[PDB]
Amino acid sequence: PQVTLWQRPLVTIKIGGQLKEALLDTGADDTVLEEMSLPGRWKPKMIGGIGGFIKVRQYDQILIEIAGHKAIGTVLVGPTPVNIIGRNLLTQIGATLNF
Amino acid sequence: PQVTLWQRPLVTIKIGGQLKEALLDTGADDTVLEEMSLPGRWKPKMIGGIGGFIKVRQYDQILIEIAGHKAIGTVLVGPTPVNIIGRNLLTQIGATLNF
Ligand SMILES: COc1ccc(S(=O)(=O)N(CC(C)C)C[C@@H](O)[C@H](Cc2ccc(OC)c(Cl)c2)NC(=O)O[C@H]2CO[C@H]3OCC[C@H]32)cc1
Repeated sequence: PQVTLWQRPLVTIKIGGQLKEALLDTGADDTVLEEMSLPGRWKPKMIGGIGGFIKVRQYDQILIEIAGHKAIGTVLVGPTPVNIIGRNLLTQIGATLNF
Repeated sequence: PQVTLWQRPLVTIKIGGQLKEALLDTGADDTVLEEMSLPGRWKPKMIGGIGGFIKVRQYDQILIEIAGHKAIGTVLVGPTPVNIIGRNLLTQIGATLNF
């Protein structure tokens, strides 16, 4: 779709068999989701945002369906204010900004 | 134009005659700029992201040119690593996210 920005660009995602809501976030390099259980092995990682840094669990090669589009890639899990879909997966679903 | 998300979607902006680089950010409600001295009244604000909150100065009705597209509205100024163009101004330049 063509997503306008008068409201937050929130979409439904499916991950680990669960439906969740996430923010399409062009300002994020990486995808970060709120605390949840995910199948594979994970590695401790750090990521930083506007307020500083947090500890996350890094899961590699995870399937996520984003508004009906499949991506398979790295998902970080930790204390984020909201689920955010970053460029690592936005690129997989062919997303661009235009104006 | 069509901005790719292979890299950070940075574009040139102009505010108060100053030329800067900023992120076109669908995940930001508001526009946040790196610390700079602006004249005029402002209002204290706190905004939150992945590391917690930071204190910013809120300036209203500020003119900002984004990749040659003029916009006017609220700008937040504080200790951010990067200049962030949020939805309050992205909507004014007719930006959409497409996939
Ligand atoms: C009320 O107005 C606002 C409120 C919050 C923000 S936010 O910057 O925290 N953020 C919100 C989001 C986390 C829910 C916008 C987001 O795009 C942010 C911008 C940024 C903030 C700080 C930055 O430098 C550390 C950068 Cl490069 C982008 N990106 C972000 O936190 O991304 C994380 C996940 O991927 C990595 O890549 C960039 C940072 C890491 C902006 C405006």
